[PDB]
Amino acid sequence: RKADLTGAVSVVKVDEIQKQGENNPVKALQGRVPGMNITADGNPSGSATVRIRGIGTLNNNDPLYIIDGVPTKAGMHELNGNDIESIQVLKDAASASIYGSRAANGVIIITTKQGKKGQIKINFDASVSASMYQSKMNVLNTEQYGRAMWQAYVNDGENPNGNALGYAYNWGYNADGNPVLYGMTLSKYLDSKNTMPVADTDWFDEITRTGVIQQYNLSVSNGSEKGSSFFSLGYYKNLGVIKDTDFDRFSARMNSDYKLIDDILTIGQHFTLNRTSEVQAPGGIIETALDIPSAIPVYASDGSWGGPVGGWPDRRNPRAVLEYNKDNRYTYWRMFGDAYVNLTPFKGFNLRSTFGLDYANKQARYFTYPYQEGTQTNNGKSAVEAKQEHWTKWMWNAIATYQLEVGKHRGDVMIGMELNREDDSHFSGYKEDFSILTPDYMWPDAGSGTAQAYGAGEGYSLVSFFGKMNYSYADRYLLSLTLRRDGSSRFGKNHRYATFPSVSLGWRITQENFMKELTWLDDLKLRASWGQTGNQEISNLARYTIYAPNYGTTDSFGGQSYGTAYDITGSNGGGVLPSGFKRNQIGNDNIKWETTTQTNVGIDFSLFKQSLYGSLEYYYKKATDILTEMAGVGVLGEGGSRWINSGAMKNQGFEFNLGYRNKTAFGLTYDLNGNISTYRNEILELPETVAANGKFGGNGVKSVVGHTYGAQVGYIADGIFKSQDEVDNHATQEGAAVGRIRYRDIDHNGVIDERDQNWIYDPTPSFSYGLNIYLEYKNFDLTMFWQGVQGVDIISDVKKKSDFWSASNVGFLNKGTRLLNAWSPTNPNSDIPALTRSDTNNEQRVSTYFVENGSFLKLRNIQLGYTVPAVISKKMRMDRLRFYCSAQNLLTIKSKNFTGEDPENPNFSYPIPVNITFGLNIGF
Amino acid sequence: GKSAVEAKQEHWTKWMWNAIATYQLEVGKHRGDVMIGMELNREDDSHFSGYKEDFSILTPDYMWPDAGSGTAQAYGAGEGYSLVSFFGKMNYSYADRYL
Amino acid sequence: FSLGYYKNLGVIKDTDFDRFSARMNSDYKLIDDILTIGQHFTLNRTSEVQ
Amino acid sequence: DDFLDRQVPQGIVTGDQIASPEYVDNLVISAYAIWATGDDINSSFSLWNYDVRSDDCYKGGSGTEDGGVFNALEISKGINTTDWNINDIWKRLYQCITRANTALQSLDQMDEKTYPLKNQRIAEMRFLRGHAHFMLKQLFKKIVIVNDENMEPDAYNELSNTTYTNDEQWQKIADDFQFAYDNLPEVQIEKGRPAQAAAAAYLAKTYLYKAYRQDGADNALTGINEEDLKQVVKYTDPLIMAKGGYGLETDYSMNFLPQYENGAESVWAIQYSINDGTYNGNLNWGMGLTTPQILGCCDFHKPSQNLVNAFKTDSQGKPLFSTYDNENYEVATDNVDPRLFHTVGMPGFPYKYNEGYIIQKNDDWSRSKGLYGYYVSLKENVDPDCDCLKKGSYWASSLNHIVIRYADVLLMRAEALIQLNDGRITDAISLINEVRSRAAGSTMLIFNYKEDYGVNFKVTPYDLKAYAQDEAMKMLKWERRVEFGMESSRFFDLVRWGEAKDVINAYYVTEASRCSIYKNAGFTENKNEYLPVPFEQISASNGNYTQNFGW
Ligand SMILES: OC[C@H]1O[C@@](CO)(OC[C@H]2O[C@@](CO)(OC[C@H]3O[C@@](CO)(OC[C@H]4O[C@@](CO)(OC[C@H]5O[C@@](CO[C@]6(CO)O[C@H](CO)[C@@H](O)[C@@H]6O)(OC[C@H]6O[C@](O)(CO)[C@@H](O)[C@@H]6O)[C@@H](O)[C@@H]5O)[C@@H](O)[C@@H]4O)[C@@H](O)[C@@H]3O)[C@@H](O)[C@@H]2O)[C@@H](O)[C@@H]1O
Ligand SMILES: OC[C@H]1O[C@@](CO)(OC[C@H]2O[C@@](CO)(OC[C@H]3O[C@@](CO)(OC[C@H]4O[C@](O)(CO)[C@@H](O)[C@@H]4O)[C@@H](O)[C@@H]3O)[C@@H](O)[C@@H]2O)[C@@H](O)[C@@H]1O
Ligand SMILES: [Mg+2]
Ligand SMILES: [Mg+2]
Repeated sequence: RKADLTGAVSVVKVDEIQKQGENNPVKALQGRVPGMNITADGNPSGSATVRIRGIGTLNNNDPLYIIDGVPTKAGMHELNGNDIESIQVLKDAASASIYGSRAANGVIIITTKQGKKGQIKINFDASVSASMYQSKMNVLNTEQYGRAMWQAYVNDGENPNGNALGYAYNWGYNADGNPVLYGMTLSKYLDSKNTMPVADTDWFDEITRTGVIQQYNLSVSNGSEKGSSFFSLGYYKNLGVIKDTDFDRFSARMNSDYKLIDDILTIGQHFTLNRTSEVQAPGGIIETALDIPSAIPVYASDGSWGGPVGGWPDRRNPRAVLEYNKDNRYTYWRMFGDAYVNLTPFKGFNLRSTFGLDYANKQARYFTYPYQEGTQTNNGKSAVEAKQEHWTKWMWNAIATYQLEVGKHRGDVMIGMELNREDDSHFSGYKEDFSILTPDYMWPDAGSGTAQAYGAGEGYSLVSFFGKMNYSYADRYLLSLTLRRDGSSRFGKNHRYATFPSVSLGWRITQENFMKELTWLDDLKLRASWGQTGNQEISNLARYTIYAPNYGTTDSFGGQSYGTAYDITGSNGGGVLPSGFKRNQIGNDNIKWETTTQTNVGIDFSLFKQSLYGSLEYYYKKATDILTEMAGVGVLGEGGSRWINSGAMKNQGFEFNLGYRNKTAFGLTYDLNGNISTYRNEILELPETVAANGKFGGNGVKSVVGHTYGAQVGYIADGIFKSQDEVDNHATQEGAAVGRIRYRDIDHNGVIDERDQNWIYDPTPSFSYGLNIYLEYKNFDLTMFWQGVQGVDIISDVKKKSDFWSASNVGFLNKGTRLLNAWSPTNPNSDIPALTRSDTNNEQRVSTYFVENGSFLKLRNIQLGYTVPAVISKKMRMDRLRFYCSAQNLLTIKSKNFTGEDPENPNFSYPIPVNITFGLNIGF
Repeated sequence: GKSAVEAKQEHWTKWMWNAIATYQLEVGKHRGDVMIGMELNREDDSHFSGYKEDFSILTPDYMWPDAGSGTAQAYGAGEGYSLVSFFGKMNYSYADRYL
Repeated sequence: FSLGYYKNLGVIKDTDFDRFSARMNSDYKLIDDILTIGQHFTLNRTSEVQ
Repeated sequence: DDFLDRQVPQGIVTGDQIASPEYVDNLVISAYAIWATGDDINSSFSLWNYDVRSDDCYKGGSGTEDGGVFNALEISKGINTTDWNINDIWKRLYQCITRANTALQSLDQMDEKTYPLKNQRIAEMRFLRGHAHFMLKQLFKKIVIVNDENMEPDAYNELSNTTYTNDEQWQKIADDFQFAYDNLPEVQIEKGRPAQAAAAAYLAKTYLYKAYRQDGADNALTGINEEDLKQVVKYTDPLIMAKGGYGLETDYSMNFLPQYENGAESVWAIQYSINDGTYNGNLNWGMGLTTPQILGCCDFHKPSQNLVNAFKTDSQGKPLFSTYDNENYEVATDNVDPRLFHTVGMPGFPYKYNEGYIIQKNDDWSRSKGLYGYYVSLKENVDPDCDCLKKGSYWASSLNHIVIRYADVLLMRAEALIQLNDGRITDAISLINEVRSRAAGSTMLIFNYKEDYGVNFKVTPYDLKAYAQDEAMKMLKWERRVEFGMESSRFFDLVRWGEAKDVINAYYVTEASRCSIYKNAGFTENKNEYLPVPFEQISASNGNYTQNFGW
């Protein structure tokens, strides 16, 4: 049962959602909804990025979740998703407009479990899972690193014995004169102090482990004619594959409703409390682990943490970083409550007053221990940072609804007034100069150094007046008209309020009398919708020219703190220096709402006695007057960024969902759910400065206007130079040599320069598809979900340090194993460029070499279960007893062009592990 | 001309677990209740505050630690305790007259 | 289910205390009165100038 | 309906309140703070990152890939207009200009009687804006002259770099210095605020740069203006400098030591402070990359062997004008100018006059494993035990960066007198002799080097006699080279003199033998002596910015 019946509505089967056993219900529906992209890195929390109907705006694209009628934008990883009864996604502007003013990026409706009338039930779910690392990046060992360094040295013509890294090479020349390596030897200690012995260390294995996930839920519901109630307690814990990273969550949900005065009066409430404690991996931990060479031992001779010495590259120990970061635990309390009252003066009139509250508390204590890893140290810096953050959102809604059933005409008229208020604040203290260096002793009162205080606050408000009219004729013709008047505190008084209309039409062809003989065609409906929605998801202080007294107490990297504090006297400090103000941004009083117009056409069909159902959708989204933050022209200096309505986004998309469920003669019930979606995005208008800096694409070389959002311009790599004759024949370029990347001459001017660039990267897949198979046979239920993406290109940063030697910010870094298969006179059948120590050809530039085919098809979740027969369960008095074993991310298929692994996450972010889970469900 | 802001945060967290086993008998005129119980209590308290000075506008909206331009101070402490209890209660009633 | 609001302005100027309160209590009896599961919860928000 | 108006911005000041008279002084401080907090490791206002193009120093780091754009700039090959460093320095200098313009706009709306020091603050703001404009002009020939504080932001889109010609742009830059000199006080109680003498000296520098005309589409010198030289001579008079109490220090190293900050020779410097209440102090984060490998990381701005050979002198105490670079300097057999040990830290010698740290040719001192040599600059570095050095993820100190030195004033006066060619050449010779005599007596910390490492110090002033114009010019050029080593002024001087191409090509040819980094190095006649206008700026301002010649 769709709650709109005339728009693009996707209904998610919650039974399959809980089968995957994911903490975040959103992450479970990664590819089960057409026109919906869910990206998850794989960290222990269920945090993920959601994109509905592609990218339709230049500001934040987070969709507006709605739970029990309360809107929000926070992630669902911090909420208990196991007590969800129904999930509805509103991807159409006309359908989602009536649910709030923040429906620009789509609306997701989440309904919590409620006690069913006339029965009382309980459900206890237990789940234990083991997560194993699968995308183990292959890196060179000590011998492989030495061989690669020797190959680079001999390719560059330098003496390999002058590496000054403890490597002694016994090598010679073959008959053809190509250098050949016979053997290598290493000094026992990398330094002259004999404190860092050489060893073969698997850093990826050292920093990874086998995580343990435990989930325990207990829900009870009780219904009655005078009311109903529901109480759920949930516990979740996930240990990440990366060491010293974990996330656990307690959840308590209480829902109830009461009917008084012979069903005239109703009072209901839905409340939930969550407590999530998490230790997160440090930024770029995978990058640090990959960069550090395997020759560095984990522990030194004296038992201290190992580190680079002498000429080894300046890379911190990933294991020591994880050990020091294990105490950076943050606690998050989530408060999601709602109380509603409903009154019915007569049969057709309803008045609902609803109050919703969302209170978020975050407390963190970050520690900075003194470390000395060889030549890497922080000069004995020890510090504590105690941070507190508060978020408070409250919403009040007044709804008046009238329904009439006169003749064959059904008419619903609803009006509503909504008020939203959000207030955010944060403050933190910083202390230094500790002695014991333990979490127990590291408190700000126990410090003896410089102390700093930080603190900020902000907020906004929303006012909405909405009206919805629905007309139904003969249960065959449906018309919907809605109007919205929305205002926000982020705009000036002149442009505070804006009006948004939406219209929807629907015709049930199967209800027409001219096809009564079509018994096979059970149902057929054609619907269209044209709607307008408003977007204002911008900075709260957007229309004000912001001047702030940035003294310079905030930590900055590279010294570009831009603080305002100068020793005008010239006493080299010693006190409070004079301060001032700096401009953060230039205000603009002409900013207004961003108008997104959505046109949707849908065909819903159901054939063979409601067995073969499906829907086909075509949508066109056009966003104009987009509030974009343009940067300064260059001479305007600091604070030149300002918000302006100079954007234009276009999205043309197709979606197709199909489902076929049927039994079998011998007792097998098979249900197949197929889904496919495609979309094309385009940028039509953009400010000149934004197109020049290339923040939305183009890399600052060409304007992204007229091209897909996120498209990147780069060079074209036409293979590599296999001979000097090839170098001479090709157009002249800087750094051209044998074994180097050959760049195509686009304009045929005879020289390779900055103008030989074209559009090479397009982050738009050809189509994303999903397939869910459910089989029931003799109390055995098997679930199998496949998700695939075809026609998508990906930029691989791992390739930059796996296909080249010394292609990073620093040299002598550890590289990938496939680097051993580089081009050489001995091995001419290779496409990887020859190893070198100097990047004369400048191979770090953006080109088609780093663009790979991201197409993949992976088994997201497979589950085999056994249900106890009813007679045994009744003998044990149990209503239901089930067991199941599942595998998540067990198998995947990638393209041959993709040289790396894990096409979903081809970057240095958190890896995606394989989960093996065993679970039980009891229905006492 | 001293202007300053002090932002203080305090947290208290107490959790208790109780396991109770009770048996009742009504034999003859003798009523007997025997109850045993195990209780665990844990309290953890913490607080931290930041102090900033040298403000100009001198209004609550402007008085924030990031907006200050003077000496800043940080204070912070934490403590806690735990309790373990094993208790037993026996009640005997004779003729509803002797307790 | 109970919802309460209280506000008191003191006789001394610029001193006040207000409090919002929300209490939810419930109990369920399952398996022919053998099993019982109950909960009592309350949330309070008091803002005060002393 | 006050629901949408109850909440107000928190912790910030609106644009209509920043013009109030009680904040203008604070804004003045802002215009100074950008010169100490608005510089990055890869973009410093000393312009040492872009000075690697000259023959004074190489680029440090692990290798060529460490700062690839800077390596391309050093080799003058493979330079693209879409370079992040060029746009970064452009944006930072225009941010400084914007702060100065905001301060000027706030100051211009004040009554003279209410604010007696209005003229002095306006002069200081104009001096800062002119300094930023001069640095942009040195970096880029075609720059936008933003000298209108009462200009709306939208009109900034109509600004163009071709509104004024080269001479007109130089005059516009010099007008601010003229106003500052006419308005700044003779003596400033606060060392941070520039004085009248500093404004006069910097105006003389601007007029000297204006004298070497670069008219025409190309970047070739088209003559020497006599009026500009006369203006330089007028504004470099010793009476003006003596009015402010500025003179040469008794020791050279006193100009680069924390114990003697804000000295007589420190005409104007950026005040860097420590323990000042910020996160790590207003340290010189632009020199963070220049710290040696003995501190753990960085090791950039490594002086070249060419400069060391230049510091070598003959038995007569004069620099070797033709045979200095034929052979490497020998500590035991070759006479050396004492200024070398105050500029370049050679291996086998104490680091920053510290006996406990001796520079060695190993991996503990060079991060490039000998690719970029083993020499370490000492002017911008400090003693590890100074207690003025702090670790804020980059080793930076509180040593002041002296923008204008009295030796620079004397050498500019000598240059003007020599190029005038109307007599008074003996005055320039006397100034050079005074500089050489100051160098000779700068041995208060390196006197034991004679009895500890066999170092022979032999420098003598030039004889007072008639000298030809070319001979005096060559002697002045050599004095400038041996005086401002590692001071980030060699490339600008070469560009101004018009002989940058030949000198850079000869340096590349000479150093290709001992350094492979210059194997493919090449300098274009009219392309590589000026940084190109960033492509992002040109794209943003369509039809307004014109790229430099040769790009
Ligand atoms: O190229 C990427 C993007 O950078 C852009 C942005 O527009 O411009 C460059 C941009 O970057 C800055 C940063 O302030 O300078 C970087 C620039 O500076 C160079 C010399 O020109 O190197 C200087 C020295 O820096 C060192 C430290 O001694 O390392 C810097 C190097 O390390 C980083 C992060 O690197 C990774 C990323 O995760 O983390 C580890 C450790 O480096 C590596 O595996 C990864 O490469 O930061 C250092 C980290 O150290 C920590 O302590 C660990 O937590 C943290 O404090 C930091 O996160 C980066 O800053 C940098 O990559 C040393 O290696 C060098 O000698 C040159 O190498 C480098 O390019 C800034 O000045 C400039 O504006 C664009 O070009 C582009 O889009
Ligand atoms: O700095 C970017 C980099 O660091 C993170 C934290 O690892 O962001 C830093 C700041 O992000 C904040 C601000 O909201 O929260 C993000 C983290 O806190 C969590 C706790 O549940 O989320 C809080 C709350 O805000 C969202 O993140 C945004 O709406 C919601 O997802 C969520 O409901 C947690 O999910 C985030 O890790 C703040 O806490 C940090 O100071 C990362 O976000 C980023 O990678
Ligand atoms: Mg070309
Ligand atoms: Mg100082």
